Amino acid sequence: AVTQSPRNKVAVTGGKVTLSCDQTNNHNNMYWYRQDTGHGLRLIHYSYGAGSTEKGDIPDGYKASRPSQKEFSLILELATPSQTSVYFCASGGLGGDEQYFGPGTRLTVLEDLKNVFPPEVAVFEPSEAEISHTQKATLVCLATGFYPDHVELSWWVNGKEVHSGVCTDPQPLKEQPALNDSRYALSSRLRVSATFWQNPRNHFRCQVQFYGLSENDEWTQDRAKPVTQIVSAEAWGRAD
Amino acid sequence: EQVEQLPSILRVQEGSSASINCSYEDSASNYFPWYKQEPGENPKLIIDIRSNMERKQTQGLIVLLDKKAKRFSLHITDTQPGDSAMYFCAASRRGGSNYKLTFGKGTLLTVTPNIQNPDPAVYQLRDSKSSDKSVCLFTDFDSQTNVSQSKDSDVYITDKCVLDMRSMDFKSNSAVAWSNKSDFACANAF
Repeated sequence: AVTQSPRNKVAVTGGKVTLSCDQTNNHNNMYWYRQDTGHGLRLIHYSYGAGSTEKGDIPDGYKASRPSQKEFSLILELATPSQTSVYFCASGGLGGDEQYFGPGTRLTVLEDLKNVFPPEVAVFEPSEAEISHTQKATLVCLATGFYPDHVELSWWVNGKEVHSGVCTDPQPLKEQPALNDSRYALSSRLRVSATFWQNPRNHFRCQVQFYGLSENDEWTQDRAKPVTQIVSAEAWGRAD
Repeated sequence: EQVEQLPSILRVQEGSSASINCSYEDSASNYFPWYKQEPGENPKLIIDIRSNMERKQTQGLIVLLDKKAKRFSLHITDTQPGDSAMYFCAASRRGGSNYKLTFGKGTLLTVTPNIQNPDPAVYQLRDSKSSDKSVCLFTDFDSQTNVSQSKDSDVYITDKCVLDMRSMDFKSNSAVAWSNKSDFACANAF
């Protein structure tokens, strides 16, 4: 396997960040990539064996360390906003050919933590008009006011995650599009049969995993520290 | 080595085929893998071809290599939501040396529902908790319908949603609009 730590991190400009990759494949070769919309996967640094590393295509701002076969670290000595990205480590064997990727680290580097906000979440109940016309019922979930822009939304029916009938916006939208600083919203739909919605013993929950500050982060404001957290909203089926 | 991958964005209706085309510069390249990256996950090798081979096929996927023109491609027959992902092609030399793996910039493939008997319609839904906080829902339109987008800093209109790639049933298109003025009717909204 290939594992990475941390999986999610929000950092401030000027701080030091270290990303760790550990492999149990006994593979000679390891790689650090970043992934950004429109730019694909770009190689930062790589290593063809313990005690060596070499510069990739975009090494600037990053150092790498390969102390052993199993470990490959990426070091940001002075984190800057353009280092906001998804980073992947990968391993491969001498003579090739598959590269085996880790699960990814999402890093956001901010100027300051004052604009970090968890989402508010609301669930909207199906329309009587939809039900009578289609025999189907769509619930809407709206997550609003969050920053930074990454959440994971999931639907839960009677305590189990569902996928059928689920449709989610591909990307969050900016609530104030004219600003660099804007907070974000995201919507998702769950569609079920009218009869399932009309049963009052069915429980529906929109869950939003938000990624924010950690527990060893300093916080000096008169509002709740916007930690990594789940925010949910829920609705019960309605008999009429 | 420079690898060109097109299209960058590929929207295809379930049941139709999808094709990604790539080209490379270095005639020494002899190894051409394809990686799939599911939403929120990591790239994973799904299929490859080498310069000794022209065509391979498995599980409804076809990979072609035209070594003379330095072109190669992936074809997914009978697309389904499970195919929605980022795809990357690559070119390498390979075999007791290592050679660079050079990736294309990626293709974001989104598979859309096949709506046989569309019945486009707009609905108003109320918050489960509060008042008349409200949203408008546009639904039951076919996947070739485009959704207009706002025009005013007080009305929010989402793009159309993308199916959960594990969805097996109840696949429909929708978009949502909401305001906070209201002062705003749903008949107008889209």
